[PDB]
Amino acid sequence: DKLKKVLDKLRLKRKDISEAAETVNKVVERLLRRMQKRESEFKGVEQLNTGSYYEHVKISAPNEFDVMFKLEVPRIELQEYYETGAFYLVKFKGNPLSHFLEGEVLSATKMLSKFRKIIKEEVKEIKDIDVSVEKEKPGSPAVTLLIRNPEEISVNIILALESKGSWPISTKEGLPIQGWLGTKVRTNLRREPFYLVPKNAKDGNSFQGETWRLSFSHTEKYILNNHGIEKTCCESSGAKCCRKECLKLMKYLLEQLKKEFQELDAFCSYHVKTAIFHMWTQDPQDSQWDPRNLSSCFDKLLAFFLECLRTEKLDHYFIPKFNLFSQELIDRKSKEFLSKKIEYERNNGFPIFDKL
Amino acid sequence: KLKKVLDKLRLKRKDISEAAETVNKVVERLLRRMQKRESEFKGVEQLNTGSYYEHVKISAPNEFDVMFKLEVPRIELQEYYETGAFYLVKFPLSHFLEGEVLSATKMLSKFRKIIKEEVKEIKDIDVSVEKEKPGSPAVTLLIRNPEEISVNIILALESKGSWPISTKEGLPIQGWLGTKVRTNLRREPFYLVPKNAKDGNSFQGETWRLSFSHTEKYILNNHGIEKTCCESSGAKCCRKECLKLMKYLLEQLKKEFQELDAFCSYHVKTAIFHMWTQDPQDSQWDPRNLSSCFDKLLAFFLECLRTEKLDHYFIPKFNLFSQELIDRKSKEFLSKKIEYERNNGFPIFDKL
DNA sequence: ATCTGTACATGTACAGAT
DNA sequence: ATCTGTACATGTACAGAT
DNA sequence: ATCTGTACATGTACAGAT
DNA sequence: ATCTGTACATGTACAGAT
Ligand SMILES: Nc1nc2c(ncn2[C@@H]2O[C@H](COP(=O)(O)OP(=O)(O)OP(=O)(O)O)[C@@H](O)[C@H]2O)c(=O)[nH]1
Ligand SMILES: Nc1nc2c(ncn2[C@@H]2O[C@H](COP(=O)(O)OP(=O)(O)OP(=O)(O)O)[C@@H](O)[C@H]2O)c(=O)[nH]1
Ligand SMILES: Nc1nc2c(ncn2[C@@H]2O[C@H](COP(=O)(O)OP(=O)(O)OP(=O)(O)O)[C@@H](O)[C@H]2O)c(=O)[nH]1
Ligand SMILES: Nc1nc2c(ncn2[C@@H]2O[C@H](COP(=O)(O)OP(=O)(O)OP(=O)(O)O)[C@@H](O)[C@H]2O)c(=O)[nH]1
Ligand SMILES: [Mg+2]
Ligand SMILES: [Mg+2]
Ligand SMILES: [Zn+2]
Ligand SMILES: [Zn+2]
Repeated sequence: DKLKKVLDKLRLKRKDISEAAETVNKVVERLLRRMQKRESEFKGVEQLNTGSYYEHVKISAPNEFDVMFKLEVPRIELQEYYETGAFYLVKFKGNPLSHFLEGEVLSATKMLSKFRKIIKEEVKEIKDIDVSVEKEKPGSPAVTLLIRNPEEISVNIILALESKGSWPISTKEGLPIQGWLGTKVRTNLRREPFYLVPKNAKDGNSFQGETWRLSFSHTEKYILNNHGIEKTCCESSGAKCCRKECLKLMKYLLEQLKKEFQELDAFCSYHVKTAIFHMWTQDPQDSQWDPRNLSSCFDKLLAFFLECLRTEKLDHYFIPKFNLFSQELIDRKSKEFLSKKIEYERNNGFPIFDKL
Repeated sequence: KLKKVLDKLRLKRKDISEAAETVNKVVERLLRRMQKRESEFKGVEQLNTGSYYEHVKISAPNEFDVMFKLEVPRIELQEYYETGAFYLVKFPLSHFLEGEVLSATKMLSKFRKIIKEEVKEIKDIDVSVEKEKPGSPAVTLLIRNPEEISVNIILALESKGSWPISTKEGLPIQGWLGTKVRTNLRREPFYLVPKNAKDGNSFQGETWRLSFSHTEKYILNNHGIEKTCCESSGAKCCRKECLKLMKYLLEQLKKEFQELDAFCSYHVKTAIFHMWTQDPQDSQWDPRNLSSCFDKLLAFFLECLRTEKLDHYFIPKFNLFSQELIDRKSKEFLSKKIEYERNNGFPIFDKL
């Protein structure tokens, strides 16, 4: 109860899912077409639907869709950027990517800028949908579309490189799903390709325009939809669990707080997604996520997340040495501020869940 | 106890390597011949199946099952007399047709002639082609490493369509392995093998039988309700050991008594599939409860015998214990001999 | 004449709707 | 509890290309 | 189209620990 | 007696090269 009513509020409506997906699929399909037309450099790119809507943890409204446009790049050499584990330079062995080359090195911002120019041109030609292109955001690997379905919808077209080689060594000790999803699943997932998206920092740091960042959105999608230690978890002949509902409630808490308070700008939903992947590793049994224990299940996730904030440690699930909560990324000011806001909501009935 | 019997049944690492190097030598050479030649089975691929590749072979690595699978599009199927598993096939292979009917006997016999020719050319291994068992879908090789090793080479057609409607209700794993696993498995191809021998009551020679050896192998190696069952970071179960004990009990009874000729290890494999479905939780197969697990398997197999009903796990209407397949007499004999061993501490488990 | 990238045809898990 | 729209994986048809 | 290279599942074999 | 850790061995998926 009580948290069940919040989830009722957060539950997406099928009427809205239809209207939104109808428009979104028309726009995405046309953009994917134009990428294959001509001697375009992005010929061959394939679509991958990712993120919370395709993991079924989108909340409130179907107003934001992530879609990777992924391009296989056969012979590629990687160079780690300053032992960060997550950031790389790409290098190469006629070739469509040549215009973005900078002496062996693939420029991310050069690729993205031409990707984006092509997108904007195609968008000019959509005459039956109110759709434009958001101004570029620092740090975004995406070209974001703003659709007015009347209702506002964002579509993030994420540009990605696809390598089918084995994953970079910095992930060797990531994905610690052995006690939970098991060794066969882990091995099979690491047989899948890995992905590189533009870092696009705009900070002024050296190599800024040529650094890429690993993405595991496809793996995360598989894990969200195959999340139980039992194969029948949340299936029609198995037992429902509350894992996704805890992720929804945590996402909602952060979203509500983030739109009230500018102090929380450095925080994003990927921080809560990473924290709950750790909780799912720490508590692997499906019975540690009984729907009847939704309150304490949510409560123990808060407690884990507060400890991550207090101790300033939230390791990337796929790249253990990459701390999303380091000082270099988020001030202790920000963290103590969110720690107190969460602490407050937790001990006063979650008044922010009733906001708006 | 049963632990001690399981130590006996366990294969030796040295034996596995000595047997497999020889077997792989012959098999690659045979698979090469169907391939690098202008043969009508150009295309076949190797599919290793059965107990050795499922890690439930017992006593010795002395029998190997290999599918040579050949893809065929269109391949319209017609069911044989509502039996479920038996079909005629319709429409390189035109040499084996009759009246738009693909004759299993005619394709097997050329398949067999090919293998015999290639076997005559192997001069580095003592290997011969066993006399054909009429019906049987296999061409069987006998190898004397020095040890005797059978290699059954099973001709199969591979089809990519929806599985035939007689399986629609089979593979009832939804509460054990789940719906996603079942749907994924039924997205795999299905196989037909040239199993014949209906004495001489005709249609005999053009019949094929459905094979699910590929699905069974996936199940054997992905058998828990938890994904970690028998993995290095999960808990061991005793499901496979129970299958081994049951196989050995029938193996030992069949050596003794010719009354049990109609019985085969597949009857045991089918029965334990049903019991794994009845008892899906991994905790119902705890290693510490090996005995009661073996016993409840015994009691289910006896119930199958008593009721004369052991449905094909993939084809529910096909009763492997029908009066037409196994005489009522044979099933009461097997009942009495199993009840005997059970009630006396399994003496046959001691004898050599 | 034959070949094939594109898209339709089929089936079902997920989860919202009634 | 059943009915149902979307997403998605795989099998296959054929208009347009060679 | 074929075949090697790699990674890790699944097994057995045995000493040291429990 | 059983459990545990390391070593030893085959099977099998698939990327990448030719
Ligand atoms: N490695 C890495 N991945 C990120 C990061 N931020 C976002 N992602 C990925 O981006 C995808 C979508 O990002 P978001 O739109 O912000 O959040 P979401 O998962 O779609 O959830 P919603 O906010 O409800 O849309 C996820 O599938 C993540 O895998 C990051 O900082 N590092
Ligand atoms: N598939 C996929 N989508 C991503 C990934 N990273 C980001 N996105 C999407 O792109 C949008 C902006 O990208 P970010 O890099 O996360 O934005 P940012 O500038 O770093 O700022 P914050 O999200 O607050 O950390 C997000 O809302 C996601 O929807 C990724 O790694 N994979
Ligand atoms: N559908 C079906 N499959 C069969 C039948 N008999 C044998 N098989 C299949 O053939 C494979 C090998 O058969 P066998 O060598 O007789 O037995 P096994 O499973 O390998 O076990 P062992 O007796 O120890 O060698 C099995 O995995 C079965 O899938 C049958 O009568 N019907
Ligand atoms: N992989 C695989 N091997 C099979 C299959 N069917 C038969 N075999 C092999 O062929 C051998 C003999 O075939 P059986 O199914 O026993 O048929 P049979 O030899 O005509 O004699 P019966 O058992 O009396 O019907 C088995 O021991 C298996 O090794 C199958 O469907 N898949
Ligand atoms: Mg989303
Ligand atoms: Mg066998
Ligand atoms: Zn669940
Ligand atoms: Zn197990």
